[PDB]
Amino acid sequence: GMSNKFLGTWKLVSSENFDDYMKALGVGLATRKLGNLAKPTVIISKKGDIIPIRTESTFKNTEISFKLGQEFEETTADNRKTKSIVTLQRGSLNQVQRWDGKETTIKRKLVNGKMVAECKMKGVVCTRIYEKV
Ligand SMILES: CCCCCC/C=C\CCCCCCCCCC(=O)O
Repeated sequence: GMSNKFLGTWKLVSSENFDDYMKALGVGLATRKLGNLAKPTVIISKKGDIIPIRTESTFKNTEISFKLGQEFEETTADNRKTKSIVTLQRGSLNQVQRWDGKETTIKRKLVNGKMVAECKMKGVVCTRIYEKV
């Protein structure tokens, strides 16, 4: 299952290409400006076979909880209503969100103790790096 090394509180320390990623999602200008200024905290925990992931920022908070491989309803930070699935692939926690015939993937993996999130939407790739705190 998911490595226990994922468990904990993570703080964003770097974000590359988030603006174009948000544009690809259809996020408006004012929202993107605040999104680009946000430095969220991401909290990953485990309750039995349920995995909650909570995101906290001054602008927006989100929370999802899921079992691996089981589709669930998700409300995203930009208020998309998606059907989502999280899978585990070579130690990577891979989230796919589907809505209105579109899809985006968020892949989270551990790299030298940091958590690296890769966000992909229509060929646009955003990389966000988190430190454990
Ligand atoms: C996660 C960002 C929370 C608040 C800032 C975002 C503002 C508007 C929503 C547009 C971004 C929606 C996609 C967020 C993907 C975050 C992936 C991650 O770093 O965990």
